[PDB]
Amino acid sequence: QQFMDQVRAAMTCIRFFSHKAKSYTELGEKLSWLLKAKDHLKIYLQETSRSSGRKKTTFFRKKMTAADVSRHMNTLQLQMEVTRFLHRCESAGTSQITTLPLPTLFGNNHMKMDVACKVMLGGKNVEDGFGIAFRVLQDFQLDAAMTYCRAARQLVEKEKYSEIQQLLKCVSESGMAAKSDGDTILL
Repeated sequence: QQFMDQVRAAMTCIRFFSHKAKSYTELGEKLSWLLKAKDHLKIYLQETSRSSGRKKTTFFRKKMTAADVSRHMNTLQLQMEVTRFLHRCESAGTSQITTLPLPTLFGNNHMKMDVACKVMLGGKNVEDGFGIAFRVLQDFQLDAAMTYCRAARQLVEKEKYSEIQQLLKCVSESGMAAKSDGDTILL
């Protein structure tokens, strides 16, 4: 497709990155697909901006929005928050409770929201991963309240008594779980 309708070339990296995933220690090798997708999406958005002349939507392509590129670059890049809040913890063995498919930002509403809980709970405390949790949640535009509650429940199953206060502060501090939400959510 470089010799070329490079639509397959554009779409290849997203599926190729997840080709036979088992862990994150060797991720840093073949995880270049994120940078490649960000670069390709940026080039596509620029070219669409560069497509201000009389160019046609010939069958080698068509005409649609290139905000698809302007958000696929985000799919490539913005995930780095939760990605780090999970990977830096898992490198030292402090992050083992990861969802078996680990639903990334390409998952469903709850599946994409599942990144926020791992982001918050990756570090040694809520004060470590809460920023990445918020970045994933706003990126996801989903309910970080349910994800934070699930993470806190699994941490209670992990017996994180000291982390309960930090979890409540994160639920009612960044602006997600209401001040009165400490009843049912903490429950």
